[PDB]
Amino acid sequence: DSDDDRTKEERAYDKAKRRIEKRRLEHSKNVNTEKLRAPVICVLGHVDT
Amino acid sequence: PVARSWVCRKTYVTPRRPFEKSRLDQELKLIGEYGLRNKREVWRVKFTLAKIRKAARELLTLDEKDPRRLFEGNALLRRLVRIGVLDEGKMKLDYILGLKIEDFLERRLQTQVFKLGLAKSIHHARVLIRQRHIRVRKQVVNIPSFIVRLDSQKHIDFSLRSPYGGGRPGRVKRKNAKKGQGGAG
Amino acid sequence: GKCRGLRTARKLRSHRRDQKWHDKQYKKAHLGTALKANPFGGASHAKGIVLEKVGVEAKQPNSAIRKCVRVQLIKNGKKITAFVPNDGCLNFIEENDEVLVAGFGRKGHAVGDIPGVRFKVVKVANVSLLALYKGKKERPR
Amino acid sequence: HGSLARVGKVRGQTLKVAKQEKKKKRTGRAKRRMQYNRRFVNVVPTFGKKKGPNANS
Amino acid sequence: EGDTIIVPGVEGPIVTQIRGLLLPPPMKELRVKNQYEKHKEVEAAQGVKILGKDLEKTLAGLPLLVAYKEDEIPVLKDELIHELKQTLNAIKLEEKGVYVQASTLGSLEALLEFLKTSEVPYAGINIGPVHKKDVMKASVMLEHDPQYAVILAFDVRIERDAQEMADSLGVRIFSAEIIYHLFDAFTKYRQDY
Amino acid sequence: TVTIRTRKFMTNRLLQRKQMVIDVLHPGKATVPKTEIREKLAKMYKTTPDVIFVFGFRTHFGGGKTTGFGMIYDSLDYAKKNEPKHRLARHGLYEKKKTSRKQRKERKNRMKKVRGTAKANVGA
RNA sequence: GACGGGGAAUCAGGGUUCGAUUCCGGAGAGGGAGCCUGAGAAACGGCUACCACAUCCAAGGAAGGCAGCAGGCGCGCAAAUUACCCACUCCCGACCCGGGGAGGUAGUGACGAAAAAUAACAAUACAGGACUCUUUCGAGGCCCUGUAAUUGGAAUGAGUCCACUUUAAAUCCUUUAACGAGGAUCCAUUGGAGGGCAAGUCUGGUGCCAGCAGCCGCGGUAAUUCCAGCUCCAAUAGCGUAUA
Repeated sequence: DSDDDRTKEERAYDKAKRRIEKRRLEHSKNVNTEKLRAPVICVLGHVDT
Repeated sequence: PVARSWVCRKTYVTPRRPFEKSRLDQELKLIGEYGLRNKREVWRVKFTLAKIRKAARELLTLDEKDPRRLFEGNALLRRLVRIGVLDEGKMKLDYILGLKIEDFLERRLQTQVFKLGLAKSIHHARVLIRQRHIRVRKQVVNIPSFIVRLDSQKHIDFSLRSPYGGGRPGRVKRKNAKKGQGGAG
Repeated sequence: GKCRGLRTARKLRSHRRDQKWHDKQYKKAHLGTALKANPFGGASHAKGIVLEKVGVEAKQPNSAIRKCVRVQLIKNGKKITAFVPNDGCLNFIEENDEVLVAGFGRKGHAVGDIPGVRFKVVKVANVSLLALYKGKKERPR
Repeated sequence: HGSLARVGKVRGQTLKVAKQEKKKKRTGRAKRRMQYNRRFVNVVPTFGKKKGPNANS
Repeated sequence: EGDTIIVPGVEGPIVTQIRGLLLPPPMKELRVKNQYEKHKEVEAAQGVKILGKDLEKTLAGLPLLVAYKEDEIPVLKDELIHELKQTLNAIKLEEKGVYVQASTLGSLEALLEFLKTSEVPYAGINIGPVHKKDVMKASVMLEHDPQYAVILAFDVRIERDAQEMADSLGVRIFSAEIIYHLFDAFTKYRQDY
Repeated sequence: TVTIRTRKFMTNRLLQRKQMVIDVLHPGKATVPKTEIREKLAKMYKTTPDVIFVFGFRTHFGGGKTTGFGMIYDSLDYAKKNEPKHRLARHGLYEKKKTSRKQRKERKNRMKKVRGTAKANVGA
């Protein structure tokens, strides 16, 4: 048939890439708005403060 | 201090002359005639023939009325007539030196499947052996380098699971029949 | 054999021992001076850093500019010259870079029309010159 | 010209000729079968000198 | 622990396999003398220490991707090399100059920025203790303008044999635990030379 | 159909079982599961199948020959006495404690670090 | 750049080189020195001081020696998992029952060895060879042999995936369901083509430059040796290079 590309190694990773992006995109869908993580306190200043 | 074997040996030998016209011509004639694959198999046949000839020469060096020479010569001669390279008429220790490569290569499984009368060509015989069709005495053998003996000569037949000897049809036949039934129903 | 007697064995053994010592190929491998003077130190391959790209010239019959490189060793710091083997590979080697250096194949002797070289370059920057020649690997940066 | 010490000049100024789409050469056992056929089957009784397998006269 | 991670590096992306996850006690910081504990899995919003087998060239401040799949061919790092081909703030000019060495990548980058502002080239960017190889590379540069034939080592210990070989053929190591003391020593050395 | 044949059969009065070698013949079909050999030896020797222990079944090249062992006990408690624990775990008769070796070794070392009655409470 | 031996490679006959390396014996636990206990130790996963290195320290003091199993640094041309189990083989103890990085199992693994895929068949295309004659045409070609991206059905394997089997539990192999190929894109590389030494006086580009070349030698604006294309040759899942 003539639907896909010529070789296999330049298309077999596209299924893995689409699986990764749909897995992460669904991971951006079902999210909880309460009981989140811990933030970062980020301390800056001058010498000898 | 582990429990292994570490015992192995090379079964072939590389010739001293890498480029000789007559040697390459003879080796390629043997490969084409007896359906070989490469030069390592005819080299290993040459190596085991050289080992047998060297053992026969070392046995023939010693004098007669020796129990070691008589026992080893009788064992070697009985094994060679059991394999099928000699007969009962030439039952002598000094007749071993007249044996050649084609006497060993005649006893190969591929040649015997070809010449027994169930394969078209020798390459077709090797292909039929390698795809698990030919069995000897209810044992499926899928390798062409199986040195048959004289007592197991008349038991070469297709396997019970092969379509050639009576069995289930293969993958192409079943798929084509399914396509025909789908198109006609 | 000259001393041919029944109980003459230590004379024959000592004479053959001194005449075996009085050789060149056996004496080269049984004295530590040849191994210590060898920059490889009895090793097959060696590593080194490129100092500069030099150009040496061929001998009397044929005339060309055989392009080499001055490399100082890792293990001892001896300073040798090494011939870049194939065509156009002098772009692949820059100064202060790691190279893997092997011999020509004549056991520490000059090969061909190049005077004074005994070594050749196999790899540069831990990647082979054959892959760089055939467009199979790229130099990392 | 440019210079006498130009590295890799003949590799860099030669013309680029692309590859050709050729049939897959069979490798393994049947290659020896083809070699045996072409050497010791299709031989013709000739005279004088036998030409080589790459004799493109 | 049974997965492969992809970390950005100097010679492009490098793929490793995780060995352990060292966690300090919550009372102390991460700059502690080997007081850690082992874990199999970690919770979110934590400062962990991933240790591997062969990285030895890494740039911090860049994302890492955990591949749950099998990295059978290096093409799943294409978005990561696309992310590193833009916004290269710390451009590594591998020119012919002073071999610098620091115990930390941040201190090493600060030393490189000091040399950039001081208009001094740099050759080697090795991280960790000073060995015989670094002194030997300084001995390589002891020919062909030997002005930059010194080793800049900051907040890290030199070995005994490295100093023993260094003083034999004249490689200077400015070993200092104080960065401005190291700066003043290098400036005084340059003026005296 | 599937048939089995015994080989090298012997009785053991001093260990209260019987050793045998089982030659399973299954042409066409795959290797039969061990409960089939157990119930076949049950209805072959007229015995309850709770004392039939079979193991070590390797299928020969050729599709239809399988060689394995078999233990035929005369009692259930006698089979409980002289038997490795993993076979009784396979028949669902024995259960093992699920603790890895590293935890046990670390607990042993932590109990080694302290003396007295505190060994009881240092390792839970 | 010496642990010894049983041994290993090459090998007509005699010899040459290696043996750190799973079995036997000897020696050491950074290197010297001394000792308690015990039948058996000058023991180091026992102790006491010296030197070299080195850890914590509220600075008074305290704790050490992976040439054991994993792992890290350096050294380099040069060498793997900071896994599972005591089930098998044995060993120690009060003792059928506990323990064993002794050991077994798996992972990495092209040190090396053994077997073995990358195809066969049928009809036409067009080339020969054998048979009384047609001397030379052409047919008989009923018996063939070769190769042509012409066609056609008939086979099984690598891989995916149920079960069974193995095992302490798995994994590996074997068995076995269901899918699984025509340009069977499910695509075989490494060297070489002047001689030694198997194989183009082919076609384009440079012109003692670039380069090839183990040795003879090849390049000077018609290169059988350079750089590319086609064809061919040697071995084949293997081939080339450097050192002893």
